[PDB]
Amino acid sequence: HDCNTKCQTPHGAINSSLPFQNIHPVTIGECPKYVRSTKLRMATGLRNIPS
Amino acid sequence: DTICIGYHANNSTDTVDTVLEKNVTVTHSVNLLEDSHNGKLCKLKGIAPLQLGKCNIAGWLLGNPECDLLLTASSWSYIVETSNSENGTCYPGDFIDYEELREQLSS
Amino acid sequence: GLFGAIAGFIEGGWTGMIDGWYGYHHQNEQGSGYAADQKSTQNAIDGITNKVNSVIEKMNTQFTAVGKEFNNLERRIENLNKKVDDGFLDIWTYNAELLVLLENERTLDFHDSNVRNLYEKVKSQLKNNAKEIGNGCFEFYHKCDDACMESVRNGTYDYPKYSEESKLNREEI
Amino acid sequence: GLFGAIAGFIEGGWTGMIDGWYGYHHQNEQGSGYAADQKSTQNAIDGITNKVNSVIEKMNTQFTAVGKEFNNLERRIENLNKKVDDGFLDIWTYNAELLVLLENERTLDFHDSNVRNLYEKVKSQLKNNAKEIGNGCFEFYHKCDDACMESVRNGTYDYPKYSEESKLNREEI
Amino acid sequence: GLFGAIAGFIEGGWTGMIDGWYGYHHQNEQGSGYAADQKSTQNAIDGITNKVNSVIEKMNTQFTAVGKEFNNLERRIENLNKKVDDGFLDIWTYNAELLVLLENERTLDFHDSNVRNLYEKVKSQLKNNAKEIGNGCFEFYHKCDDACMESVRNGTYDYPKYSEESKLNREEI
Ligand SMILES: *[C@@H]1O[C@H](CO)[C@@H](O[C@@H]2O[C@H](CO)[C@@H](O)[C@H](O)[C@H]2NC(C)=O)[C@H](O)[C@H]1NC(C)=O
Ligand SMILES: *[C@@H]1O[C@H](CO)[C@@H](O[C@@H]2O[C@H](CO)[C@@H](O)[C@H](O)[C@H]2NC(C)=O)[C@H](O)[C@H]1NC(C)=O
Ligand SMILES: *[C@@H]1O[C@H](CO)[C@@H](O)[C@H](O)[C@H]1NC(C)=O
Repeated sequence: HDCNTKCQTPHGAINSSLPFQNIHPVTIGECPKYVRSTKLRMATGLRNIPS
Repeated sequence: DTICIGYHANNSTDTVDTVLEKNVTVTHSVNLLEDSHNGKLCKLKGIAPLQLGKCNIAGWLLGNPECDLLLTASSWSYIVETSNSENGTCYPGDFIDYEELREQLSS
Repeated sequence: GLFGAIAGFIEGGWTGMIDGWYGYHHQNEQGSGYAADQKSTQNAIDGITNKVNSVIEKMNTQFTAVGKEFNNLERRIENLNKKVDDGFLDIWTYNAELLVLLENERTLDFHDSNVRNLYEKVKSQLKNNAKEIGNGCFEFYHKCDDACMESVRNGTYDYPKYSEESKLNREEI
Repeated sequence: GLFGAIAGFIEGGWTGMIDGWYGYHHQNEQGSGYAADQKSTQNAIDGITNKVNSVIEKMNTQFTAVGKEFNNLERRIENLNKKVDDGFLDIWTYNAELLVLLENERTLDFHDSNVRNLYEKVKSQLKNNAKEIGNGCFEFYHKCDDACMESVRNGTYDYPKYSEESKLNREEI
Repeated sequence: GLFGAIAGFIEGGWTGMIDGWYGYHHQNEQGSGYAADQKSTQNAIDGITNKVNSVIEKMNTQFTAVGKEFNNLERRIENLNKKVDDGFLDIWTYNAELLVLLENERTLDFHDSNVRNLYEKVKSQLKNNAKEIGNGCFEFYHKCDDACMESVRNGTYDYPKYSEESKLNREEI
């Protein structure tokens, strides 16, 4: 498409500044590091105890 | 008469994992893993990729008669081949050092 | 709670408090409410901010990496190349996931710990002038008011200024 | 002991106790004995179980990897291949060993910490009704019995129900 | 301070004390001074020594690694080789830096923690015979002297031997 990115993959373009991505090992541009993960969520807050 | 010390809490449904326990719900959290995309092949620094379509590198460079649409291409951000890139060497033969050549083309 | 405060001697969260991560509850005759602690909260904010940024800096962003082609007499080196690709992919996947597991435990600990610090910093201010009434609560041996409530959260509560009053109160038990 | 309990203010282990990792000792006139704490022990059990499994999941099991042959004009690429083999082997050896070092410290900490939590959770129940007699021991200001011993380990000991008795006892000091 | 002692309830360092990392301050009428704690300090010394050595052992020293040459029809394999060189270099750079970040936090924690242990180990010795006068200080309910100061740092202070004296002193408040 007539479309702009800093990071392209065979599946399509990524527009993100996260450190990791699980879309594709093949990358062109500045991309996040491919990894096999399905979930990478880092706690910042504390345990949410509503009751 | 009283005072108490306590900690925040909210309607979040973010879960994380920890050494000691799975699926812990937390008040705040960042996601490190990017998993969405465009769906599309885009320009990089404003330059379009070269779409070889039904040709492959051989067809393009040699000028396979099926690749006339490419005759005009002269600059690109990256080269795309497709599952249908079969028009290359129309007269049968080896293309010696074809992979080196492709690696050369890469820069 | 490795530090026994969160999910511990202080059982619950305060969906009421929305100022910040750590805070006090108070009920003076004048009324009730919540007031989050600046100093601690801003610290935790700052630190955890640094933690996320520090982890992310350690990740150089990935630059162009496209695969390599090989012809059918190059199976060994095509396999060498896959071994490298797979080898690095295992390592980064392991690093990413393992880090996040381990560091999530540390973060939660941190929060638990800050809370305990807060409590104990108050406790060392009050002593006699109030009693440990459970779940992170003090009960004043003397009467105190909203402006006085601000002396506590101030870290400047004047223990002498009410020690007299509290003495003859406590001694009636 | 980073948390000062184990190998600390509570000097020793109880080869007597065999119910679990954490437990109380009691001697009421009726007799002596050991009773391990369910809630804590089962927690520690559960957690440490999760910890071992989580670490092991991060290890994908190794699949067929047989070495490659090379002829005598292929020394560079045979050396490239050894470099990769040795390079990954260093990394996995370092990861394995380093993890186990670091995580062993965390685990022991965990246990120390659980124990301190236990002690302090009791201490916040008893207060006046007993005194800190050293090495994780309380001494009752009032007389108490086996069924009463179960109120402690219950986390439900009724502080008021003996506060009267203990008061006039303590006040004889 | 994750353990609330350092940069916490004990605000400052003692450029006076130069014996060791942890120590007491005392002022008996006979005079003032500093005396560092052997047992703790030597422990911390020993441990942190082990920590540095353990980390460094995990690093096998690097042996001869000189780069490889390639001719102009070998661009793929020259690129494979650079990928390996760069790949391992990223991993070691990440490991080195990340470890040092994380372990620096643990080390500082350790020191904070040792200090808290010390304080509390004293506190459990004194109780009534002295009061919590803030910032890691006790105030004796009885008079005590230099040789007596050595009973404290001894971990053998005789609580009964001054309990009498301190009782009638404290009770004048
Ligand atoms: C990625 O896409 C998002 C929008 O989907 C863009 O985010 C924007 O950030 C810019 C610049 O800081 C803002 O001016 C926009 O208003 C943001 N958009 C929205 C909807 O809030 C971002 O610009 C995109 N980047 C690229 C390279 O495509
Ligand atoms: C994570 O925690 C959430 C919320 O406590 C759980 O959500 C449940 O998921 C189950 C099983 O798929 C659903 O059928 C329930 O209706 C959900 N319950 C609630 C209270 O939201 C979930 O079980 C947890 N996820 C995992 C993978 O354990
Ligand atoms: C969470 O909080 C926001 C406001 O902070 C609210 O508008 C939103 O609907 C809430 N979600 C739930 C599930 O309560």
